[PDB]
Amino acid sequence: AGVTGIALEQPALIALGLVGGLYHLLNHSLFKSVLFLGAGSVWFRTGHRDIEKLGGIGKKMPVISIAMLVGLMAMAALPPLNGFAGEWVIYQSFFKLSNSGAFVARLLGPLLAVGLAITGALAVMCMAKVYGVTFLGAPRTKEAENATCAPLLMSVSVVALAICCVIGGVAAPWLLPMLSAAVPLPLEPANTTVSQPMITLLLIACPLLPFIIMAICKGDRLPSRSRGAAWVCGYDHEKSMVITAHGFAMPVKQAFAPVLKLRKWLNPVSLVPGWQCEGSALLFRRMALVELAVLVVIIV
Amino acid sequence: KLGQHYLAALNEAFPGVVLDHAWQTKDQLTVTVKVNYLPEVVEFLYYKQGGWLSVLFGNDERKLNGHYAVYYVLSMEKTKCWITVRVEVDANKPEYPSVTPRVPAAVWGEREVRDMYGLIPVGLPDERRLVLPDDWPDELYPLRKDSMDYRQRPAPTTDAETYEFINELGDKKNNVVPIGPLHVTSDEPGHFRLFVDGENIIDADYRLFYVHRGMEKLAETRMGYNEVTFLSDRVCGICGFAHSTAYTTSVENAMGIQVPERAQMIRAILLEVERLHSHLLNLGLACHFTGFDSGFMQFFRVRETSMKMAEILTGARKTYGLNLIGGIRRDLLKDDMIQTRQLAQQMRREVQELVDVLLSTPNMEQRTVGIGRLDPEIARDFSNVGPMVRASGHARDTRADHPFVGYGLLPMEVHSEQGCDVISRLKVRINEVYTALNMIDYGLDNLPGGPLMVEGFTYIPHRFALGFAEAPRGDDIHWSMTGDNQKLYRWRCRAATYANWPTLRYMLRGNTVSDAPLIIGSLDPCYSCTDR
Ligand code: FCO
Ligand code: NI
Repeated sequence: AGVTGIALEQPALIALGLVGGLYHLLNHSLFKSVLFLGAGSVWFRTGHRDIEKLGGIGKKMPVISIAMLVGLMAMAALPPLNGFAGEWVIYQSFFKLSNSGAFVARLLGPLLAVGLAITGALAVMCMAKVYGVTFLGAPRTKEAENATCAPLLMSVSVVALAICCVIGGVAAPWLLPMLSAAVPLPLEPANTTVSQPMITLLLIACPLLPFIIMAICKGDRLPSRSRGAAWVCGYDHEKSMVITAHGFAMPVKQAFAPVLKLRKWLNPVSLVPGWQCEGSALLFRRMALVELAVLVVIIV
Repeated sequence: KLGQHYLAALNEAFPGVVLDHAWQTKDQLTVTVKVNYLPEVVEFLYYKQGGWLSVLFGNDERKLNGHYAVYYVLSMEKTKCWITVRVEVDANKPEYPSVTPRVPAAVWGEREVRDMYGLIPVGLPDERRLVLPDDWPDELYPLRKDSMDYRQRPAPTTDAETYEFINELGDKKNNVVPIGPLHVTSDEPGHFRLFVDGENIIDADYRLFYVHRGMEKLAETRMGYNEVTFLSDRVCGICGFAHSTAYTTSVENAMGIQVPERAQMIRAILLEVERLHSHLLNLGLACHFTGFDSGFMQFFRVRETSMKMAEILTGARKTYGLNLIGGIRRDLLKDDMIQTRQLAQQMRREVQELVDVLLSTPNMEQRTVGIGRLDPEIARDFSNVGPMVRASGHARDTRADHPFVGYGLLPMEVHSEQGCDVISRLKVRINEVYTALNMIDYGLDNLPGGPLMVEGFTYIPHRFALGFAEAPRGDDIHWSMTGDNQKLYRWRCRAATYANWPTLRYMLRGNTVSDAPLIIGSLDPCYSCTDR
């Protein structure tokens, strides 16, 4: 969007595209570090990387579970976190594209918005699946409940990264003009601002009202109990009956089948002659030692 | 005498195997064959002679002849008669050769005899427990006459279910979708395991007999002859008159009992009136999964006026009590009979308009075709009998082959379709509503008259026969042996859907999750009739 703006000589398009792109770059690096380090902590305490055989981690390590909840809600672009602001500026740049005078830009304007809505909804689904089959429900391996809490500095690093993610989320209106010092010109959303602090205040204070109402409308309410198993229509519950990532991602395989079959088609792996060699994997790492040793020394 | 030709064919195919043969009635025949030569005889009469394996069951005759008795009832339908194949299983080593590797319809009767009597069919592949619950102690065989008292209750071994479900086409990655035993709109306990990959059903196993009361043992211990007619009515609320007529005709065929003329065909009137009640309930449930609900409540309305003639011909709702061994209890009078005639006609008025729903044909063309297809090849092997086998192409009907309550004086029409879909089985039941309404139109205007009851007769001991009725879901075959003037030695009942159940694996295969309750209800199961 920024390159199209500098092609069309539209400074608002350049400003919106560049800061949206670079803000989303910084925010993505933050919450991706959150996600990778937390998944590594889960592997560190358990030993498994397959989410089919990784359930019930939210009760074993709750600090890590909260940190991955923040990271998943930050990556799937949800307000007021840091993955939503950059997508908002990118959508503003898309709307500036949709009003510029060009047939190649007006045709491409709303289509990018439609497909970015596709991508956001698919990301929301993917992180719903990831949090559901990993940090929620009963564990599906004996190796899972044996996992104790995360270490000290691992938890410190992941919580500090999540704190930075939340800070970059709510303080977007104070950090976006800081990035306006690099791409240097006025930011011109189309007559609209979004304000992450009021969404932040309106997402902690609004759920207090049903809490107050249930605190008022309760009479002889017994304390809430979490004792039994899930209701599976009279028969007892088994490990083969829970729905996991295999069964949760079936209608996307149902509706988006042509793209997933296009994955198999455009795969020119058999056309390379020396790809199936015995020692091709070791040969590549053998010349890798040669190449790094000869290119470092010529710089020094 | 009916059945001479089949006996001659069995004698020429097997020279010295028929140890004894006798006739129960003119159309009823039994043969005693050798134990080690049993599977060849029943397979011959099944495949070569075109016989259908109706019911097979054990017996406890250790104080009559010192041997167990396993019967094999076959229905000759190529004139048409009943052939029962009887074997004498040894007492201290109960083992007889199995039929399931040869006839697939012998898969649950030979699983029931493993549980009720403890007899061991050698070579049976499906050895899992069928009727007894999972907490039942092993060697207590209930239907053995000396294993336990009817009133004894063993301690449950386990609280959790220990049943094993097989996955023929799936693997260890497939998920399961329960549909029982406590499911809404099922209204009756029965577990199902849809081994699904997405919404598609790869395989389907099920656990049944959650409603196994154990009334086979109670009918021979605490209960007499006229009182089992109350037991047959309280099996299920919709086949009540089917079980009672099937049991009554088993005891009247066991003796002579020349029943009076109108007491036969009034049972034929009430047998068809009940299938107005049961088919229009299934057609209402057919619209509650196809989609429309204003097609269901309206089938509930035409079901109510079917319940209105059942209110006036008897005076009861659901479980009744109108048949005795000699004849019928309560008797119909003139205006009731003139009246039922045009309320039969106005239903044919109403039924025609409501059937204009499939003429509408939107969810009745995409949801109900290609869904739950029952192979006529498979239906012939497993001997299904209801609208399942009539949709699949076989004109199997008891009222045409074996007229039992004077159906020969009534206009009989057998309707068989060619497609095997859900919509094909609805078309069987739609044409059966008009057919039953023709009998009510032609039955109640030409009653022969005479008496109603024949009582005072003495029950000859150790006399048995087969009783049969055309239930709305197929036939129920009742085999009862008289014990004395008061009690029964043995009463065996097979439900209409008992033969129908072992083919649900081959319907639910290849279909979806969403229409799976429609496939189950397409054949209109009566769990309480089959669970006994
Ligand atoms: N129809 C019916 Fe009831 C069952 N199954 C009987 O017979
Ligand atoms: Ni029934």
